[PDB]
Parts: sequence; C-alpha cells; structure tokens
Amino acid sequence: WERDGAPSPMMPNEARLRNLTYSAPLYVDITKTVIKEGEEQLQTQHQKTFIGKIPIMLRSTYCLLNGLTDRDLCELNECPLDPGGYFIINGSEKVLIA
Amino acid sequence: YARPEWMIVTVLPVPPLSVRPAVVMQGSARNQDDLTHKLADIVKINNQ
Amino acid sequence: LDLAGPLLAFLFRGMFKNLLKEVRIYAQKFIDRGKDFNLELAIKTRIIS
Amino acid sequence: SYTGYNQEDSVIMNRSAVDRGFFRSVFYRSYKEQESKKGFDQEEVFEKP
Amino acid sequence: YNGFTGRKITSQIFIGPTYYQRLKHMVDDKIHSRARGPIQILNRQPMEG
Amino acid sequence: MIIPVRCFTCGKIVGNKWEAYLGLLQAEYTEGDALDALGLKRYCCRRMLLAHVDLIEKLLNYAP
Amino acid sequence: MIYICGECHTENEIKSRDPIRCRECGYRIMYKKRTKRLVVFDAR
Amino acid sequence: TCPNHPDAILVEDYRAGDMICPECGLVVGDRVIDVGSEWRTMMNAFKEITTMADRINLPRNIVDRTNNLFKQVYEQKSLKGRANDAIASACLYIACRQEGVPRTFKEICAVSRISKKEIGRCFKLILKALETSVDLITTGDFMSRFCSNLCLPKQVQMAATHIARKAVELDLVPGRSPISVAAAAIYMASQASAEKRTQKEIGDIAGVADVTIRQSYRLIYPRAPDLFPTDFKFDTPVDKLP
Ligand SMILES: [Zn+2]
Ligand SMILES: [Zn+2]
Ligand SMILES: [Zn+2]
Repeated sequence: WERDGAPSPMMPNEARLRNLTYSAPLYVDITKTVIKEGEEQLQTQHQKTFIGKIPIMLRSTYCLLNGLTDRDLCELNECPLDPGGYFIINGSEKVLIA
Repeated sequence: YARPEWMIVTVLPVPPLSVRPAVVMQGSARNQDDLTHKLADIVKINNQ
Repeated sequence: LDLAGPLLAFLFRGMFKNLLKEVRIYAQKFIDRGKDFNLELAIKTRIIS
Repeated sequence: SYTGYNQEDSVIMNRSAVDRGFFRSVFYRSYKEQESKKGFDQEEVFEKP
Repeated sequence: YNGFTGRKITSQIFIGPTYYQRLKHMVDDKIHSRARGPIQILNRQPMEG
Repeated sequence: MIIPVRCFTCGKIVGNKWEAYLGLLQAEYTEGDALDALGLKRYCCRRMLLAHVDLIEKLLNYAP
Repeated sequence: MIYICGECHTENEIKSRDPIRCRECGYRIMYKKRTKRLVVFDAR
Repeated sequence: TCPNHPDAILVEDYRAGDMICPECGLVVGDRVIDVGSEWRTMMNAFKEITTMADRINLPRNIVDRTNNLFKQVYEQKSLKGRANDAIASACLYIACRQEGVPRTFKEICAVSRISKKEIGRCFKLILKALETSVDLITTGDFMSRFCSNLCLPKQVQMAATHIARKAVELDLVPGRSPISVAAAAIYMASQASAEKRTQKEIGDIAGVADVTIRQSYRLIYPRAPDLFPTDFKFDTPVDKLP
C-alpha cells in the first residue's frame, strides 16, 4: 500500500529493494448471530474480514512468481535458478531451518 | 576504619560526573545515566 | 522435522487465539456498556501481521 | 616444494596468471540510510552540508 | 625446469588441472592495526573509531 | 561471466575462440576435436574453453 | 540531478524538496545517473 | 583553546578523537572527542492507531506521523475531554491528509469506532490546538484509490482524473465536495469505457449517496465530451450516455 493508500502487487525484488515484507493479506468470513430473548434471531455475515497478513514463501503457490516461465522471471529481475523457499521480511531473505 | 553506625546510610554520596556521564543521543538531548535517574528519584523523595 | 509450514502453524494458533481473545475483550466492554459492537473495529490486525 | 613459500598449508600463485584475471573477483558492499522525521524538533534530511 | 636457473628439477613434479576455489576470507578484510586510538569517554579505554 | 581474453597459464589469446568453439560444436564436432580445430594444443588453453561458463548470455536477459 | 526509473527507465530531473517518484511511470524506485566526472582505470 | 593561540578553532581529529590547534599542531584534549559515538561512519492509543492503519493497509510512515501528532496533542491537552479513540482517529486523518494521500471522513469512520461527527470535531480541535494547517484536498487525490478499489483500468482512471480536473477548473460544480465530483467523474468514465459501473458501487466505494452522485453528475452532464481526454478509446460512445 502506497502512501496514498493505493494497493499494488508487491514484487519480491521491490520488497528486497525497498525493505518490505513479502506478505499477503488474510481475510476471514465471519458470521455474527445475536439473540435478544425476543424470539427473533438476526444473523449478519461480514464477508472477507481483514485479520492480518501472512508472510509468503517465494516461488510457492501463493507467491506472485508462481507458474511464471523463466523468461517471465527475468522480466521481473528474478533469477530463474533461484529456488525460492524463503521469506522476505523487511527486505531480508529469511530461511526457516527445519 | 569501620564503625557499626557508619553502616547506616545517614548521608548518601553522589558519584562524580566522570563516574556517570551525560550521554548525547538524538542530537543535543542529553541522555542521563541510570544513576542520575535514581539520583533524581532519591533527591525528590529526600526533599519530600 | 518441523518445516516452515508446521512451524508457522504453531505461531498462527497462538496469534489467532490472541485475536479471538482480543475481540472477546473488545466486545465485552461494549456489551456491558449496553451498545452493540462493530466487528471490524474489534479485530486487531497487528496481532497476526 | 618450490621455494618454501607453500609450507604449512600455504600456496604459491602465478603472478602472471593473476595479472590475466585468474581468480579476480568483485566485492559489493551496499549501505542503506533512511531519514526519519520522528520528533517535531528534529527532522533529518538528505543534503550535502 | 627451474624458473630461476632453467635446470631440470631432479624430481618429476605432479602437475595437472585441479578445481580451486577463492574463499571469502581476504587479508584486507582482516588486517587491522591500533596505535593510540579513540578510547571510550566513560571507560577511558580503547574502542573502534 | 565472459570468455577470458588470455589463457591464464600461458597468456595465449582465447577471447576470439568462444564463438568459433560454439559454432564448431554446433557442427557436430566433439569438444576435443573443436579445440584441436581452434589451435588449442596445451591443455591449459583447452581448459579455458572446455571449462568456460558463459553467464553473460543470461545476464543479457535482464533489461537494462 | 537525473534519476532513472527502475520500471520504465525514464530519466527525470528531480529537486531535493519534491517527492521522489517517476513523472510518468509513478514508480517509486529511482536510480541516480552515472556521474559526469571522469574516472581513470588502469587496465591491470 | 591553544594556550599559544587564544580563541583558536580547534580541528576535530578522528585518528584518536582529539581537538588540535588549527595552526599549531598542539593536541588540546587527549582523546576527548569520542569519535565512535559522534560520527555515524498514553498507551492503548498507539496500538489502536496501528490497528486502524492495518485496516486500511496504509504505510508505516503515516503511522509514525499519526503517533507524533497524538503525542503532541496529548502534550497540549487542549482537548482533554475528548475520547482517546476520537483523538487517534483525528490524528490519523490529519496525517493521511498531510502526507498527500488524503482519505475521507467516511473512510476513517468505517475503520474507527466513532461516527464522522466526532472525527470532524476532533480534527478541527486538533488543528486549532496544534496551530497547524493542512492543504485543501483536491479531486485528484481520491482518484487513484477510488479507481484501484474498483477494477477500472488505468486508462479509465486517467480519463476520470482529467474529467474531474477540467470540471473543477470550468466551475461546473461550484461549492460541491470534491468526493462527489470524483464519484461523478468515475461514473461517467466507467459508463463511457468498456467496463461499466452503476451508481451504487461507486457510492459504496467513495462513500457518496447515489442521490449526491446524480446531483453532481447532472451539473457536468451536458459538458461530457470536452472533459474527456482528446485521445481516449472506448467501445460505448461518449456521445451517448445515461
Ligand atoms: Zn594456455
Ligand atoms: Zn517509470
Ligand atoms: Zn597554536
């Protein structure tokens, strides 16, 4: 999200360059039911309620570099030989050790 | 050299400025050492 | 071997429990006050992020 | 054992080969600096003093 | 043959292509000297400057 | 990244043989046959082309 | 004071005060242009 | 303070951290400069502010500005009676307006737990107490966010921005809120372009009642073509519109 608040896809290189966290917004469908002991029930559902952002492992199914051909990766300034499997957290490539 | 009465702290010494210096951070905002903050608390309660 | 997934799933439940605890606390204040609560405002997004 | 300069796990390198790019490498150091406006009194900016 | 004199070396030397690696450890990254440097104000003892 | 100009060991010119070497390989020459066709007799010079990796080709796949 | 956009590679003169951003691209990553000063390399 | 040179500008030296006479060489002060350190070589509101910012996915610099404004207004205490949440919402709105990506009061109310009335009251109170001012919002500030929330292409976004700017220049919407003008421009740009949007969706996105959209659209209705960009491609003619 830019300063003006305009959302835009975040490329992994931009996260690396601008020291961003490669995170995906997380939404959850929430159903709220209220009973006021008046033999009436009101059920209101808030579709896609923002609840946080999950850091995304690069070159995973939820990464923007998913299914992109090697030529496409080069267009994004990404090394095709790069295996992915890490996170960009404040621009730092973080690997989770088993 | 030592007396039992002297063990009781009737008068509290104040370390010199060399022992506890005035660190400078974020410009001219003098960052007082932890001792000064305790010394500031000591004097406040002592005056009260 | 706890890989990234299971390790992350370990964090999410702790962080999701805090999220659910937080909305419970936020809602309890408004319900006790007598006024309904806004769900969007009850959720603290910084907990998971 | 040419002249004793490779003893005890040392190596004698060809200077002419080094002159030709043998094992020549680049070293890149990246420095990051950010200007923060936190604090009304202090406002750091980028400019040559 | 000896480079300095051109005379054949009595022993025949094992010579051939081997894959060598240059390691990140350079001497320039390691050489460092201290001579009446910037001591600390509080401790009045040496520190990096 | 790019073919060295000189053989490291002897200083023989090697920088004008990578394109010819690739062309010879495309002509079904064996790697040894191509090197012999290019005048690389000393194994130090054959090492230069036999073990070269031309990364400059993939570096050009990134737009300036 | 020319800055090259990282997306479209547009050279645009940017003042110190005005915000850093591509004039037409809108991109927010800017690279300084190579110095006009001359630097000597010995081919060694 | 060279004893030989009274009032001499001693030169700081980083070799040992000492100040030397500018023209004597005499070292005044052994190692006093402290080279390493010198040369680089109230709660529950910041959390609430961060939650509000997260609900908008706005950047951290705006959050820091909002925190600074909150700390300031808590220092003056010219509005102590107001709720802390309302002060936080007002500070967030002020920061968003200041950084150049202004939001609408309805886009802060939808995030905060208070209504727009209190947000505006606290905004005015903070602007009065802090003795600061904010540049007036322009119709082009809400264009990018409104058209990004909608699935309109970039071409339609630029078309709407140009329509709104020309309309405000031509005084076709005198005294009307810039948000309504932006909504009308977005509506006409979407109807003329391939991707069409009804008044309802635009009202929800911009937080403007469809009646206000119609009122602001009828004023610029006869002047539709001259507001459009000269080089504008479309499938539904700009010459005919609802
Ligand atoms: Zn050779
Ligand atoms: Zn650009
Ligand atoms: Zn002097």
